[PDB]
Amino acid sequence: GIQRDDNGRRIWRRRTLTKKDDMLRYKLQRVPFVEEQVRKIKEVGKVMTMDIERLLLSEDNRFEFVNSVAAEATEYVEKNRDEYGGTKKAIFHVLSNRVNDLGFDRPEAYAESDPYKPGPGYLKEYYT
Amino acid sequence: FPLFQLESADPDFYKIGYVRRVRAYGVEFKEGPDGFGIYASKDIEPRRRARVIMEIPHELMITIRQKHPWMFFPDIVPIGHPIFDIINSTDPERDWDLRLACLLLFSFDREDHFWRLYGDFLPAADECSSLLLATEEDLAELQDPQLVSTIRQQQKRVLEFWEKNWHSGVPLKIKRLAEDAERFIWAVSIAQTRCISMKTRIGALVQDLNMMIPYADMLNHSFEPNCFLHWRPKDRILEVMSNAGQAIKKGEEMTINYMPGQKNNMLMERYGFSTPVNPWDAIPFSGDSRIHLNSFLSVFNIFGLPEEYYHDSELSGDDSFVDGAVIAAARTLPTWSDIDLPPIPSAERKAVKELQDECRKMLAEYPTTSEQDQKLLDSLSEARTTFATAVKYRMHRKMFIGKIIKALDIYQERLL
Amino acid sequence: GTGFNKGDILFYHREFC
Amino acid sequence: VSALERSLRLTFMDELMERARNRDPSGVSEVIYDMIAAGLSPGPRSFHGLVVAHALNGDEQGAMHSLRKELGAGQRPLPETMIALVRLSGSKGNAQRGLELLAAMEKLNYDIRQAWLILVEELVRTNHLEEANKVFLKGARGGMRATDQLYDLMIEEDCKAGDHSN
Ligand SMILES: Nc1ncnc2c1ncn2[C@@H]1O[C@H](CSCC[C@H](N)C(=O)O)[C@@H](O)[C@H]1O
Repeated sequence: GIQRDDNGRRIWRRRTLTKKDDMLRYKLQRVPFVEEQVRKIKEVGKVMTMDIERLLLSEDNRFEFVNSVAAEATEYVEKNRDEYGGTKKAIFHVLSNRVNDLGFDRPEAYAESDPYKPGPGYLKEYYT
Repeated sequence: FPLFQLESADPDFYKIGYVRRVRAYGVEFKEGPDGFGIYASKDIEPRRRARVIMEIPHELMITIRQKHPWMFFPDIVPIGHPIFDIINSTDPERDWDLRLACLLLFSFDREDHFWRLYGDFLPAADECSSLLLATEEDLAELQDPQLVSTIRQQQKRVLEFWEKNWHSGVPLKIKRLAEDAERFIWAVSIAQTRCISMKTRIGALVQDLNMMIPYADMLNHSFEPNCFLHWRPKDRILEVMSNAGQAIKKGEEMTINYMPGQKNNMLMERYGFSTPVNPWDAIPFSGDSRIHLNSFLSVFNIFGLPEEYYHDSELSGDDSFVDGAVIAAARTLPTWSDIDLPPIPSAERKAVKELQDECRKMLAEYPTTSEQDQKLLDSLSEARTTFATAVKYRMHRKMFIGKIIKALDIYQERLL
Repeated sequence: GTGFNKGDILFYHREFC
Repeated sequence: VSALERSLRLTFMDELMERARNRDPSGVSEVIYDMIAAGLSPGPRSFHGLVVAHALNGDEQGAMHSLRKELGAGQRPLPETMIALVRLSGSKGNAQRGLELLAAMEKLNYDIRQAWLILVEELVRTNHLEEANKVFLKGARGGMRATDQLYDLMIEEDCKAGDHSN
């Protein structure tokens, strides 16, 4: 398989699919009208539900997972008490860190606010 | 301001995996003259835990039970197929590769099987480095009669199996699996060079399996790897995990340990390659001249128990000299130890001189040298892969002996 | 459930210089 | 480093190691003072020889004094010196001195697992099961892993002593 073309460069055969896979053309297509859906999913916090399901795919026992998460959150609160309880929750921080430890980027503790609040004092009125 | 200021693999290779729930994170497939490899497309930052690199679903593998009886997961062989009769007649202990070769041929003949597509990225007969494809000329350059005898016996066994099970009267569905012997030989070579054995739990069943795993056999071997394989049973996924807390930079190759504690001869026999920094290589000394193990370890900063020798890499600072070769030397040099008894330097000088004499005798026993072997490799233009593999094997052995000599020299120098 | 299975040398000894 | 200095160091080190292997710390100190007179600076090897000479004939105070001399000389002690000191402390049953030596070894960027194993094994050997258990548990809670033989030894000895808690 070794062959040099007289100039020091080694010529080698590139590997190619050389076959038809009908699953390629039919599957690599994107829906164009899910901007509001994705934004609403991020706003309500379903990405954290997906993260929680993902973390349990590597756990033999879910009760052990819950106990370990609670212990880690307790350590977080004991070390830095003042940083939690408001916009940052310890359990959410633990979940985000465990997701981030896998190499998947997430906002810290899933802490988000509304950029459209019309100044201080105004509270969003939920539409039931 | 922005205005003032190895080749990438075939995209279809990852695309066919990607459309079937194969996910590679932070790594890209690159192809070079040596072969396929996996490299970090960016800087893999070190986290608290192991990071997920690859995810290969179970349904894309070709796995067989490692112990009798033979059950395949997922079950691709239909009931009553003669390929099961061919598989079931093999020797349970040593004929594991034959069963995987039969499964590979059967899958290659299956129209809806994934490996009919992934099989186009396996190395061909002229690209595979396995010694089952080596001729008598290539084996003559191993400079090791034992390895040559082992390779000849393996080739004989493979050819005997093919002749026994692929005679004239076999049905057409079997004859088309391997029309001629070299096809089955290539199948066995691929099985030997790419098989992964593991203990996997599927549902409630825990068992050992011999597995042909796509996108994970592309990882290259290392005795100091940055990645390891972890089976996830809940969703039946094989994970490639980078070591926890080990930073990996852009372009750094992702490697796993194919088999720990195996010398270069076993690596050549199984995967058809060898490495110069094998920390388990052995050189047969007479044992009459011995040095102090503790001083040798302390000079080169080799810590841990005899089965976990490891270079600290901190006190050395920039000493590239200390590597797996020094560890192998410490594991193979004749040594003595008396708890806290210090060594007298004068005896160490004589011992290292005698050991260097033995090493130079061994180097002289070889017809050629290592530098001339490297020059032959550089000037090589019309040789098979196994030819260069044998040349590199003997060159690596010579390099290991030379490294032992230099290590003894610097050890006797630094003893004061 | 979650309750199952019970849930100084080298100092004061530096080189004088 | 000329050949003359190398030969002088070879002769002095050979004599020092010969005296150290003969359990003669005073002779080792004589050779060290000869090195000082001759201009040869005592490296960590010479102080290691002195420490070994003191430790071989069960002399913990002199060994610690030799370590203090090595530290005051500005030299970095070898791992062998530290493991010899921890083994001496374990043989004498001085668990706290062994822990201090382990802390010093950790501070000097050294692997303390082997020395921890040596210390606990020596404490077991000299019938100091309480201190052996204490040091073993300190190391185990610290993340260190012991050998299978040491695990079995600790379990069996503790259960023979009637100590189910440890
Ligand atoms: N560290 C290494 N150095 C040289 N060859 C290696 C190697 N690790 C693995 N290999 C080779 O790679 C094969 C394993 S499959 C790995 C990918 C392969 N090179 C390809 O392009 O398809 C083995 O047959 C072995 O010969």
